[PDB]
This record gives sequence, structure tokens and C-alpha cells, in this order.
Amino acid sequence: GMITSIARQSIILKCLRQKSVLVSNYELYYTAGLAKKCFGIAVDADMEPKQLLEELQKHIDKVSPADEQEKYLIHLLGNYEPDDTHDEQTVELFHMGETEEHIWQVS
Repeated sequence: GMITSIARQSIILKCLRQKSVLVSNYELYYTAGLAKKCFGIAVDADMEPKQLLEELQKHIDKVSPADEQEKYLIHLLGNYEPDDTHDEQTVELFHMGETEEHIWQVS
């Protein structure tokens, strides 16, 4: 039921507006993917939610963002308490983030 387009658009709008925080694991996995792409942090779709966040948090604060949207990714990843959701859609969202071909462009 449209979880993938919703999560992508939500994260793009948050980074463009520089408002709000992560509110779901669907958003977390997409955001994690973008961090892999933009910052090269060694995360993968198969990591569990807290594991994924721990790996990102070991390095996100040392990253030098290229623009305001990447700077907002650091804000998103430093302020979230994940639930146990790690389904087929969280995995696809991670892959969508890491391979993002239209970064910061809403549909």
C-alpha cells in the first residue's frame, strides 16, 4: 500500500524544508541508504534497525555534508528510536536510497 513512494517523498520533503525527524523505520532505511550513497558509511539493507542506526551513529557526526539536504540527513540519523520493523519494504527502501538516481527530487 504505497509504503515505498510515501517514505521517499517524506524524507525528501524533510531534507528540502529542514524540518521534522524520522517517524518510521521505512523512513530510517531510505535515509540509511542515502547516507551510504552520500557519505560511504558501511551499512546494508539486511542490518536490523538498532544495528543499522548504531553503525550510522558511529560516523555521521564526522561527515562534512555537501549541501543543506545532506546536513539534514545527519539531523535525521542522530535523533531516532527505531521499532522492530525490518520487512521487505524496509529492505527495498534501503536499496532505493543507496541507488537514488533523482536525489532530492519529489515525484
